[PDB]
Amino acid sequence: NYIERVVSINRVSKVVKGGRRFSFTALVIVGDGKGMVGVGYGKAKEVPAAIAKGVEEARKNFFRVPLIGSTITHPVQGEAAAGVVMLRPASPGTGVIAGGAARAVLECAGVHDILAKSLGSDNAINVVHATVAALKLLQRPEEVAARRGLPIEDVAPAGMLKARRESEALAAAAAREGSA
RNA sequence: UUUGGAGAGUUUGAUCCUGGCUCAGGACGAACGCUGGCGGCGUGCUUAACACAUGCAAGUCGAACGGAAAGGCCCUUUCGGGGG
Ligand SMILES: [Mg+2]
Ligand SMILES: [Mg+2]
Ligand SMILES: [Mg+2]
Ligand SMILES: [Mg+2]
Ligand SMILES: [Mg+2]
Ligand SMILES: [Mg+2]
Ligand SMILES: [Mg+2]
Ligand SMILES: [Mg+2]
Ligand SMILES: [Mg+2]
Ligand SMILES: [Mg+2]
Ligand SMILES: [Mg+2]
Ligand SMILES: [Mg+2]
Repeated sequence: NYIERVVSINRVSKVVKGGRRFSFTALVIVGDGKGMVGVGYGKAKEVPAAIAKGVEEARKNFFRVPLIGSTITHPVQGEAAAGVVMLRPASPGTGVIAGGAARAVLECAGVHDILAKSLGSDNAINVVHATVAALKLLQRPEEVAARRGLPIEDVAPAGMLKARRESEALAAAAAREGSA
């Protein structure tokens, strides 16, 4: 079950002595909704070939987002190229809130509650590039604890560890129900 | 130890950056065009601190005093009125 979206379509032109040659391009976003995201950007002379190339590139490119239950861990300010994107965790039930491209990418990722805002470089390509850069910048609390070489409870707050406990309990319950 | 951030269009054969302009919401001590059944609730000179007809918007005490113009009572009557 792979989920796909299309953000924009642009008509590129090529000029020669004879006249004008045209081509099609598009960018696609693919995500499984369980923490998987991929960015694909393909070009072709027709929409079917373009979309096929884009989805193939998305299949080729893969990356795992370390989300905790429903929301992100810590605030992030990712800056890529001329695009800037900010992210912040939310209280449960608030819902997804962001611009077009940010909403598409985050939904394909599969989160439910998060804050976002775009401050420049409105174009979708740079927006998604900045968002994926921020996602790269995000880090896992277990990995940071291992790097620090200190006990987990001494680096993680009570709220976060409790939320992790409840998320693990719910995941175990869902797995048991599915197995049954 | 708790509460909460959305964008879109627009310069170029096609791309990006900065940056301008417009739109999606809420509010009025409001006005205008059209239409217009009823009940309940608030509100009604933001300009000329311009000029004003008119009728009202501050009186009360005889248990303070001198007194009885107009009333009541009792003495009188010619019904003009004479005393307390
Ligand atoms: Mg910068
Ligand atoms: Mg713009
Ligand atoms: Mg709030
Ligand atoms: Mg143009
Ligand atoms: Mg043009
Ligand atoms: Mg500037
Ligand atoms: Mg700008
Ligand atoms: Mg009418
Ligand atoms: Mg009634
Ligand atoms: Mg009224
Ligand atoms: Mg007067
Ligand atoms: Mg007085």
